Amino acid sequence: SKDIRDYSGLELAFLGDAIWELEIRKYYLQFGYNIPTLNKYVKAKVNAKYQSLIYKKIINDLDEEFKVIGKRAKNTFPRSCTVMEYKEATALEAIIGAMYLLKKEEEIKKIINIVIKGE
Amino acid sequence: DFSKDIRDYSGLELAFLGDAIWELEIRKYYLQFGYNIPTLNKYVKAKVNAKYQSLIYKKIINDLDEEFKVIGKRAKNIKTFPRSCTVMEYKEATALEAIIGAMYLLKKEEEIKKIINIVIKGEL
Ligand SMILES: [Mg+2]
Ligand SMILES: [Mg+2]
Repeated sequence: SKDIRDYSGLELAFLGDAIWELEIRKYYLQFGYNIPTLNKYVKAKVNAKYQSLIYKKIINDLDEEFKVIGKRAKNTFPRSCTVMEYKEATALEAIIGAMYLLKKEEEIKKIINIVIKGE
Repeated sequence: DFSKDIRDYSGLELAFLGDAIWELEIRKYYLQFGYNIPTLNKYVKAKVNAKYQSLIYKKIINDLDEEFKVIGKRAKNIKTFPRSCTVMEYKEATALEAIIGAMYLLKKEEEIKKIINIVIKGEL
């Protein structure tokens, strides 16, 4: 059940996407925003275009193992973003998914905190 | 820090959080078999829809602590005719995601695992 042992890029991203959504939802679900606004704020941080900047914002610092995960992760034209952004976005979800599995659930809080200190 | 589940939390807010919590757990369990995306997604959607969560709710509701039974109930009682299910099922689907959402906020993540265990136990 090791990291890259049985988990592929997409499989890691699949898990990371769900993790990311949960965190973004937990954070905005505390300001008493109404359903319509609550969705707008979350949707602005759950999209790939934004997910990309979060990556380019931490990739150069994350642990080696995670740097490799993201790397291969950047390998059907995207609807609302650059092919380059959709890949990094996957790289981000793939990395998150990995940290979670490795119980390294602290490098995540450090990535989430960077998302909150911006909006 | 947040507030109490009743301090200022609507059943719709919990169900919102609960929904994300439910997906995560479901993808986790299925992401360990080695299925391919199409297949993986197929198994996930199967236990992530309103009809299924509804079976869950109706199978646990009577055994949940008082505090949860309340949340579940107020959450049930939409002016939005559901598509794949009925009004009652959709409501119980929200009530279920409301309870799951609540347990989490109350650090009762161990109570969530017990419900998730009845999701895959009835799957094998
Ligand atoms: Mg995603
Ligand atoms: Mg749902």
